[PDB]
Amino acid sequence: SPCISQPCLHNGSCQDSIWGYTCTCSPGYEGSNCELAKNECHPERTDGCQHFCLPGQESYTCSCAQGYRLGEDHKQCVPHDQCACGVLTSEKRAPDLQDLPWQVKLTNSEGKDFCGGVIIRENFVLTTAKCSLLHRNITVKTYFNRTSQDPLMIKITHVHVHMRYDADAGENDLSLLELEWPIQCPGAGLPVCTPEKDFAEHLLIPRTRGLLSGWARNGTDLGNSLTTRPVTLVEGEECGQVLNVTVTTRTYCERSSVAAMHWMDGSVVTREHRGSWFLTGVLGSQPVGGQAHMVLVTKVSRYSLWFKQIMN
Amino acid sequence: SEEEKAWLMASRQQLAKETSNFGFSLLRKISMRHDGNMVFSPFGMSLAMTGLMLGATGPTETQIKRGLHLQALKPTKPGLLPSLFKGLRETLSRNLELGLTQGSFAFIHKDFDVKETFFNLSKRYFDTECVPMNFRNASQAKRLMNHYINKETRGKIPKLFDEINPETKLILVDYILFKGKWLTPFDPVFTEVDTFHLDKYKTIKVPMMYGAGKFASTFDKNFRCHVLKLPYQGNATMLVVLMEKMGDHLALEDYLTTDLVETWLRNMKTRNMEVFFPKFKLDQKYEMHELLRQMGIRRIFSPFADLSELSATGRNLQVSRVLQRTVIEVDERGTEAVAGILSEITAYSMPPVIKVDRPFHFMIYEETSGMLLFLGRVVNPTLL
Ligand SMILES: *[C@@H]1O[C@H](CO)[C@@H](O)[C@H](O)[C@H]1NC(C)=O
Ligand SMILES: *[C@@H]1O[C@H](CO)[C@@H](O)[C@H](O)[C@H]1NC(C)=O
Ligand SMILES: *[C@@H]1O[C@H](CO)[C@@H](O)[C@H](O)[C@H]1NC(C)=O
Ligand SMILES: *[C@@H]1O[C@H](CO)[C@@H](O)[C@H](O)[C@H]1NC(C)=O
Ligand SMILES: *[C@@H]1O[C@H](CO)[C@@H](O)[C@H](O)[C@H]1NC(C)=O
Ligand SMILES: *[C@@H]1O[C@H](CO)[C@@H](O)[C@H](O)[C@H]1NC(C)=O
Repeated sequence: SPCISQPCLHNGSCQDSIWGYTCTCSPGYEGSNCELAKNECHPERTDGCQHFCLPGQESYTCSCAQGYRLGEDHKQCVPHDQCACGVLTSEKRAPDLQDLPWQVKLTNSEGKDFCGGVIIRENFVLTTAKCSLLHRNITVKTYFNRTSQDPLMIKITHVHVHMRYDADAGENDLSLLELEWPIQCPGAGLPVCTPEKDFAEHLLIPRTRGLLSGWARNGTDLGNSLTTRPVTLVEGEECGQVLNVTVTTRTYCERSSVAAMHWMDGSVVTREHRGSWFLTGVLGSQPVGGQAHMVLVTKVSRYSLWFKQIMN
Repeated sequence: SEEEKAWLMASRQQLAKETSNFGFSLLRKISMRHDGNMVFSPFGMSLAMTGLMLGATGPTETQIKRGLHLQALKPTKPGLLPSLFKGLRETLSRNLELGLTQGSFAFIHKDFDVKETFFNLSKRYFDTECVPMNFRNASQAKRLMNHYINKETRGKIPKLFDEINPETKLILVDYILFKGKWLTPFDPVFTEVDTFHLDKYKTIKVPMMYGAGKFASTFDKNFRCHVLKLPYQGNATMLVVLMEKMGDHLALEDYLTTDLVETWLRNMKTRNMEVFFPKFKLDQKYEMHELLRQMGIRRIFSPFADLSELSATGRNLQVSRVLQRTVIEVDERGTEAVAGILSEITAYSMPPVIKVDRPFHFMIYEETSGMLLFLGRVVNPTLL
């Protein structure tokens, strides 16, 4: 022991400590094993960027999410707006308690709740296209930090339905909802983070669990009981047969073994990374082979441009 | 009639604009099925389908016309095809400067009537020798076809087919191969193995051609991408679309319209610049009918299709398969036997640079007609 594994590749200077080892990789490298490079981006890099990374020529570069700025660190993401998808210091497991700021319900001409949605920005709410289209007087309703008696009501000025949406093909089932007034954050609520494609598909979805926040329908206990649930990626291959469905390149699958019909469509999956939550999926009309434990989500990481174009 | 010709001239352009929009719809349906390298011919695809739209009637024929984004053309009967079938001629005929192996086949069942009408009239337009086959002796049928093609293609396409259902009414193939002569070939002294980011987290090493001098380009500040014109010989051109460093190329596909392409074709500005471009070679076959179904063209691939005009014999005649094989290669010399020579006179050491080291889209159109020959996407220069 211990420098026997030769664990230091790429000219790694093995400093044999007494209980573990250490390395001093050949110039232009890093890591406890030297498997990294200041050249590219590796998912394993712990001391890397807090949010988004860009493989550079010499070293890599760090970008930040909506509402953040980089500290003098050039790697850190100091939140300052303030509207930046940070879940208050609050742990929630078996007791979901409906206390996440970005979740939202949709009502029509009467108190009827028919769909869910997510705050994407102070004045925009994301949801499925199918839902956005079955009523012409949609209103946004949030209970975050509010007496259950009266919720927060906001009228929907205009609904931007994705331009490549085909209901038949069930593809691009997504809409953006323009709020009459901005959400008074962080009090009234708070937008969730929207991730860059590569980041979201290389270190988020494959490498960590997410939780599926929504509501079951059509039923409840005469109230708004937001029920969450851990989920993991299902390899599209298997997912194919298991649901008797063809997985396009803008959808993926999740599973939990809790046999709950997350009927509410605006239900969404999210994953957190270094203390920030990222919208990873939006729950289409997952069907019909249920098999309720496995779910079919719309890959939000793909519609990054569509957001910027519409919301600016 | 001289009446017809007067029309065909104004309809040249409208037809080109429309099958480019048809081409971008196709590209999108394909992009739904995978993220890898992609390449196909919008033009060869419309040309082929249009031939069928001839032998079709009513609901069938009508649906094809709409599906090809050109129900707006309101002509007399077959004139619609001569546009496409004769555009095919002008390209393979007097134009040797480019490519351009191209052709199609209609391997039909050995019992269809095929009157002396749409058989000679269609041969006058399509010029695609139909070939009655023994889809019963499936094993024999495969060999024959692969051979027929292995011939008219000159070994370029070896064995196109793998299987064949015993009950195959009609199969339709279309191939197109291309590699041209650069207007300004790249200096092989300068091509070096360089870094190519297959994506932000994975990268590889690929041969990177280098070229300097005058190029026409433009940067769309809205979607934030570079557009670069690489001129071939024979008035064919290649548009290279390269998103800024952060943004993803897959997003841009949703926004590709003929209007966009031409709006930044006009904002083109020719100037001195350096360009790094990766060698590659895409070869792909698509079962187009499966895709053209998802796009709305369904009836002509289904039992109740009306090919009555083609072959009145009524059992269950219908296009069974449509498949396009297309190949395109890009080194620094092309079809020329020697490559190019770089001489530096601009003169400066600070001209704009443009490295194609991320995935990108490329289009290949004939500057003359504006017709889209090749719609493609290169995510991994190493395979294909
Ligand atoms: C570093 O690795 C190379 C691999 O070729 C090896 O030849 C060399 O001996 C190593 N250098 C040192 C200082 O051990
Ligand atoms: C629709 O929404 C408005 C508020 O914008 C509300 O006053 C009205 O009661 C609703 N009903 C209908 C049917 O429009
Ligand atoms: C509302 O939000 C404020 C600020 O977070 C908090 O102090 C208060 O307790 C919350 N309660 C209600 C019912 O609004
Ligand atoms: C779809 O699922 C059903 C389940 O009974 C199966 O019969 C059918 O073959 C499937 N279609 C496929 C796999 O394309
Ligand atoms: C198929 O039919 C042809 C008819 O010429 C015959 O020569 C050939 O042997 C047959 N193939 C097989 C596998 O028997
Ligand atoms: C054709 O292509 C050549 C390429 O040198 C170009 O100079 C010319 O303007 C184009 N025009 C016509 C009508 O051929």
